[PDB]
Amino acid sequence: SMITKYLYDENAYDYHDGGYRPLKKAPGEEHPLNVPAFLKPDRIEGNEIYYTVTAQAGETKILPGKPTHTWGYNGSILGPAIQFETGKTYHVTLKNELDEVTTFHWHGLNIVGPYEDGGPHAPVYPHGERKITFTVDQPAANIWLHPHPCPETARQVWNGLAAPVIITDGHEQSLKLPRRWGVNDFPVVLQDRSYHDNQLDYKADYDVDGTLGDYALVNGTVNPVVNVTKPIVRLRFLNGSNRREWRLHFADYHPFTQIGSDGGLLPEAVKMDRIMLTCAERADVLVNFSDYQPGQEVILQTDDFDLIKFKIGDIKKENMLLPSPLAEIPALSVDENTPVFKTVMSGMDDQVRLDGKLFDMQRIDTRQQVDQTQIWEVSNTNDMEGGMIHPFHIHGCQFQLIDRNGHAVNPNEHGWKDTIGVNPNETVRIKVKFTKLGIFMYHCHILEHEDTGMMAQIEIFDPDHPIEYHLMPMNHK
Ligand SMILES: [Cl-]
Ligand SMILES: [Cu+2]
Ligand SMILES: [Cu+2]
Repeated sequence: SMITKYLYDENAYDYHDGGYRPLKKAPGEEHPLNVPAFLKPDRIEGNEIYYTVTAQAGETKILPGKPTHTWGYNGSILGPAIQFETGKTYHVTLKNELDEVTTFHWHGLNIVGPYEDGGPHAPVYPHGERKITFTVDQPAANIWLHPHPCPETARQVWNGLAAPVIITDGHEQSLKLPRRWGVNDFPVVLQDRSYHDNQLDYKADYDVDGTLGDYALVNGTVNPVVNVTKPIVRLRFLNGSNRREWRLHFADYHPFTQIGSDGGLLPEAVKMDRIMLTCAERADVLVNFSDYQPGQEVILQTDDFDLIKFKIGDIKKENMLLPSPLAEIPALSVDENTPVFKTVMSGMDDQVRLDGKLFDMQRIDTRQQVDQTQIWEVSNTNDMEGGMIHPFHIHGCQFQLIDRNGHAVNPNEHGWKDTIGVNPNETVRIKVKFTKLGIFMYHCHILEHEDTGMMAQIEIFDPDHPIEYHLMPMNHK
């Protein structure tokens, strides 16, 4: 009972779209996979860690010839790996060294909003700075940072801003996991881009239904290679693309083990020979290369396209061994006096809507009490023939899946999730408990759909501990 299918509906994959373009071989030689260094703290006082993160412009050598003008956090493209630990408090200085407004959103982080959350209510102006403070109150997980200024998010991510973020805790520490960063533990941020005289040009490539790129850009590198020197490797996959889905597998269908989802370690490790990710989903995977011989090249693909080359070195054979259960996920329970909240995604291209509306920065579409678990029922009304899979995301929480069209959820969806692909004609039920007060967004994570307005806000409140929010209209740009 290894999983041997992608877990979304094939009738609706990206490649059914009339504008779809498959990935092509990028020019130049093979390069070692870039692995970002961890961000060093500025100061440590008690359980209080100080970081600084700066959005900035630079030049990154990507393709043969001229370098590519890009944006990055603390560097020219992407960002450093940022480590958080459950129970610690962080003071993070957010500097904007670009010439337009950004925000710093910690996708997957349980943090109050709408200011610390770094969605569209939290502009950092050009040359400006904002400071946030927060305590991490969720288990170990792979999460990420990216910008969120409505309606410029898609372009900003295109231009290069995204960083991988790791939360660790004692449980994950207790496991015997590959942990030599850049040697047997890798971030794998999957993106796709097109270039024009080696440069980015979002406006040229824009599609309102989701912008696709011609080349595969992995951690900001084209034609990547990994030298395998220890056989058990952890790969922290993130779909960081604006729209493209990634259907990941080894060329020979060599099995691997999913150990984690968006919001953490899964309750049991899942053996599979392939996995599909929609926008913003994460899968934390172990691969054991021990059955290959030194000098072999093992190729990870998406669809039939060569994605990363693994060069097998002088490799002493080893075995994985994971406990069962892998982790304890506490079940949320709902009050059973509480109704089901229904939200409906509909349309494609510029006709996308969320409950028949487009986002309004001043409109609070829904409310829900802090610490109360509620069932949400998320629907996509696109046709089975011709529709698309919309990745649905909620800020400020991790949720659990109950069912997909009344049947069992996918086998890698029994833990904590924050982004969920919703297939055409499908109805998915989740359980959602908000643990922090504030205003949070929920939306499609196809960036162009988000920017069109396939997005809504929810106010999370404590009765007799109320607060009034002074939501502003969007600045006139
Ligand atoms: Cl390759
Ligand atoms: Cu988010
Ligand atoms: Cu969408």
